[PDB]
Amino acid sequence: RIKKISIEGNIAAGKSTFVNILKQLSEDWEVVPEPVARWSNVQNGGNVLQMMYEKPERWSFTFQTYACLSRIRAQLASLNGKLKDAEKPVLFFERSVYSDRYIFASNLYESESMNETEWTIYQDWHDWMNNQFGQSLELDGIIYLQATPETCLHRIYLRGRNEEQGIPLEYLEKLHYKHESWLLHRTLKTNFDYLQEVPILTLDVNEDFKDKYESLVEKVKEFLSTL
Amino acid sequence: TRIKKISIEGNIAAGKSTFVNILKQLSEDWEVVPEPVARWSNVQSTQDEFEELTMSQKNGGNVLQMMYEKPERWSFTFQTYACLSRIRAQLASLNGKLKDAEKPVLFFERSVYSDRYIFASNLYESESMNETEWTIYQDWHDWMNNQFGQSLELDGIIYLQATPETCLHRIYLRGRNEEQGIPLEYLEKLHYKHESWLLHRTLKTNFDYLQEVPILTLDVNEDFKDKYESLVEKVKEFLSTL
Ligand SMILES: Nc1ncnc2c1ncn2[C@@H]1O[C@H](COP(=O)(O)OP(=O)(O)O)[C@@H](O)[C@H]1O
Ligand SMILES: Nc1ncnc2c1ncn2[C@@H]1O[C@H](COP(=O)(O)OP(=O)(O)O)[C@@H](O)[C@H]1O
Ligand SMILES: Nc1ccn([C@@H]2CO[C@H](CO)O2)c(=O)n1
Ligand SMILES: Nc1ccn([C@@H]2CO[C@H](CO)O2)c(=O)n1
Repeated sequence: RIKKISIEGNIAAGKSTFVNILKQLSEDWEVVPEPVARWSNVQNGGNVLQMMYEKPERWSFTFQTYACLSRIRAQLASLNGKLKDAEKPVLFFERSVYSDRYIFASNLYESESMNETEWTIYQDWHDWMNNQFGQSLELDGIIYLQATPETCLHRIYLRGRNEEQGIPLEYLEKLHYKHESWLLHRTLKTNFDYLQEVPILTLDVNEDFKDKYESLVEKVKEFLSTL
Repeated sequence: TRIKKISIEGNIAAGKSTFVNILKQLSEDWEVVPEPVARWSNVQSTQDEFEELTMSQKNGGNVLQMMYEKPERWSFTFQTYACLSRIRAQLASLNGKLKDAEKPVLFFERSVYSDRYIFASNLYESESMNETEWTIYQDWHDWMNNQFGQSLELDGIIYLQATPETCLHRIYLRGRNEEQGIPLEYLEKLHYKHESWLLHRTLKTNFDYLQEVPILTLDVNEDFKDKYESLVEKVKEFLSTL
């Protein structure tokens, strides 16, 4: 009975920021953050996020499986014990198992960072992992935060995560086109048929946060009352 | 889950599939879940429903061969897929076999416990998997077991014991192409792990019930005819203890 909303967008578009803001409007609303802290210290452990950026042809498959697993684990745990003694419970996911596969992993495959065997294994693993464990995780709606790759590049410097500081603009441009093809043009098809009827709210977040944040929060409230 | 689950464990080419495929013929309540070795040497993911009508299921990579050729690069990848494909196969047969059995028994060729505590652990110990890879693998494997709880728990284990030299010869007899370069030293390491887990029972697992699961050790070093009778008898006796 919890409504599951995924918040999607490029790296450093502003998703944790916006969603941590939005959480405070209702006691009924909670967030599942993207487990980037677990990725940076594998458990002090290895930094598999950094391994993937420095040696993507070596570490990409390993990173992607750990990434998707940590996300499902965290999403299932928030569903199972949180809210539910609540009038209208909403859970916001920072991204989903669908961006894991169809944006990020897919882009590593198209870049030759994963070979054909690695990609076939990843998809088999993802198909099976989701058909079992991830049934309770189907999305009721998606919020797309769009910001240009230049904005996202600026916001990477501003935030200052060490593993990310060498990300080139052209890398962010590739991830942007994939989001646009998925969530704006809707030309990117998944092997999950329910996803084609999931409503999408696109929000422009290119501006500084004083500029639009009232309209944005309100649009989210409008959007959620519909579901 | 009135179905009794019995795993068959032992080294490569010990004779596990030969024994159990013959053994299961004694009852209609006995079935076997093979190890998905063919899926590992020919890697394939599911086709789209419209694409498969016009496109053949192509032969994919051989991650079994890749692991044997460069274990340091491919071990983690191989072991993750080795365990996934096994769990998928084991759970499906649990859900759909032996619905009209009186005393149903499902034999598993190996288990998720040997995937981790024998094979993957030996790869880590050989430094074919690094600390980050071993941590990820174990975390994954742990989380998956929690999720089923008692779904795949074993009522018993049958250990088929064969010397490294026997297995090495049997690898040659069988003729599986990717196994032909396996040195005796590798088989001997796997041999010591089974003995610790299954015979001396000193190997510690995160799964507490295993410390007390009934185990039957059978020597399969002899030619097949020479001992099959005594074996089948030990097995039937064992099964009635459970
Ligand atoms: N609208 C905005 N205007 C200026 N900075 C923003 C805005 N939204 C987010 N930021 C900043 O950009 C960085 C990335 O935001 P964050 O929420 O961490 O991105 P994400 O969660 O999408 O990776 C942080 O420094 C954050 O303070
Ligand atoms: N007891 C035995 N005596 C002679 N050959 C055997 C015996 N058990 C198995 N074999 C042969 O040894 C090879 C390996 O057996 P197999 O059951 O495929 O091993 P596993 O399933 O443990 O890898 C096959 O060629 C099989 O015919
Ligand atoms: N499956 C994923 C998910 C996210 N990423 C990148 C890598 O880290 C950032 C965190 O926002 O995003 C990724 O590379 N792969
Ligand atoms: N998890 C596993 C399971 C089995 N093996 C080896 C590799 O494949 C042969 C098949 O018996 O055995 C392995 O290397 N790792």
